[PDB]
Amino acid sequence: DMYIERAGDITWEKDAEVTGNSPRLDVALDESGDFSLVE
Amino acid sequence: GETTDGVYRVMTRRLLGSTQVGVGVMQEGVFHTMWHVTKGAALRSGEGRLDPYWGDVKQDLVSYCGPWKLDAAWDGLSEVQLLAVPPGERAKNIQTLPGIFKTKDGDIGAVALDYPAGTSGSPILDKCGRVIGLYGNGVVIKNGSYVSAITQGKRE
Ligand SMILES: Cc1cc(CO)c2cccc(NC(=O)[C@H]3CC[C@@H](N)CC3)c2n1
Repeated sequence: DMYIERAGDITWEKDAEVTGNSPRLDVALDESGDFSLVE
Repeated sequence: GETTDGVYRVMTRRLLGSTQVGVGVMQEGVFHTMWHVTKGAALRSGEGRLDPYWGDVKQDLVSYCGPWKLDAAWDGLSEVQLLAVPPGERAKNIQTLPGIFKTKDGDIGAVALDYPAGTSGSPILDKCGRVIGLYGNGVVIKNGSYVSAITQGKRE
């Protein structure tokens, strides 16, 4: 039996840790909602 | 139960201790997470009960108490923030310019940030604070690192 607990407001915070890249990926989506890479 | 707007952890006690299985967004009296977090199970908010209202295994989305309410979309240009809520750890904004999932059916935003499975359902935001989608359905790339879709539902 699952329960929810609050964790924060939903707000944009100026000067947050900027990171990660922007990869363009060819992908497929099966009927079970699994993304896969098409190569 | 607590129906105040914002981000919530999704906990279970079925396993050892209390385990974070994912995250969701409360907005307009509706709770929004990804299907693989709850598998469509009812949820508890204090003594209140949240019942599933809509769900799709292929979108990997589910809503509680009402229809999907989040309809903002990535503009295709601007940086976003992932409001990561990791297990045992305080909520943390991470700013990023998303990549792209290219599929036969069109283009989806993708955020290249690796976090634990239990972070699934953390919201991804735009500069106006609107939720443009949820983190935690994606793919492990050539490198071995995780990339998530920006998964957004339809508001009817
Ligand atoms: C291997 C791995 C790793 C991480 C972190 O490194 C993950 C972080 C969040 C979510 C994951 N799961 C998914 O993206 C989905 C795959 C199929 C879908 N139908 C339901 C879940 C993660 N999977």
